[PDB]
Amino acid sequence: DLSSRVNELHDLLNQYSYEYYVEDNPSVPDSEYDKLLHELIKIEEEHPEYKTVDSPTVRVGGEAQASFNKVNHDTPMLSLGNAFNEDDLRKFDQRIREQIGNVEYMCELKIDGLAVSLKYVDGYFVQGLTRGDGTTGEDITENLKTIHAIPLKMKEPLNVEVRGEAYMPRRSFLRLNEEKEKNDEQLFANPRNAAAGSLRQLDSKLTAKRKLSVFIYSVNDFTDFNARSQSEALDELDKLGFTTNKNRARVNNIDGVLEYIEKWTSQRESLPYDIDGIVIKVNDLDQQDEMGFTQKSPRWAIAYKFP
Repeated sequence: DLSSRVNELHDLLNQYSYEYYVEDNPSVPDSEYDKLLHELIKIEEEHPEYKTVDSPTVRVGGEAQASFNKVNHDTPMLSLGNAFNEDDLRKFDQRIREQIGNVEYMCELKIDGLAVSLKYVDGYFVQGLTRGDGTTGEDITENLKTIHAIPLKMKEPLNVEVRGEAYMPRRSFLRLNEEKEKNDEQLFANPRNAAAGSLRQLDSKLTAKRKLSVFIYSVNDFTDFNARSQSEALDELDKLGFTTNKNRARVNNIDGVLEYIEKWTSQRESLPYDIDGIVIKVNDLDQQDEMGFTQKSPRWAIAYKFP
């Protein structure tokens, strides 16, 4: 045998899933996607030799449970300093400009979700961890596999650990809380709590019924990337098959940063997801190196927090 129909079904399902979940521009209706997926599930039931580690059927969840084992990240995740106003951002920019000159900033939305590390070996998704304390997180790989915005296989066979924010889109949170109201159940307080509850299921089939997504914001190691900057690294992640947040911007200076924060204070309610802040980074990777660290935090990144 059935190799021709199985390979055709993988190609069509992977294309349509990407178009819908990553591009929000489906070329087919859900009835067509659902029909093709059921056909592939039926082939794999009756002919299990066609099951693959990266099959589209992985998204529906299965029998293996996430272990929730304590596992160290290959590289500890960053702990960022905070900013609460325009003055903190001017101070951040002053200490950079006093040390390394006038630099470019990358600005991005800080997604109100669950921070995750996603490890790829030979281009295949093999391990997904919660942030935990930044060094050690919980193994939730089986549940994370159900999120369509996470690629099961990258376009190049790299060994990398990407960092992202898993979240529930706001309209899916609101619709879920309506259901909970109707079964006399306790509502989730916010999308973040709903996404946390979804990823803590013992059964990945339960996680799969919840509508989750991700945005990838960084990688542990840039050795296999041609990116010379944070903004080029996110463009490269796009080419490699990840889901990144399109609202990132390169700005020349502190005025550009303040304008970006000003824009998104007014525009954040219109977004289909919750944001808790904005992350500003020195864009150039070598300049990030030149800036170095405090005892705990990068001197080249700051998280602006909304009031």
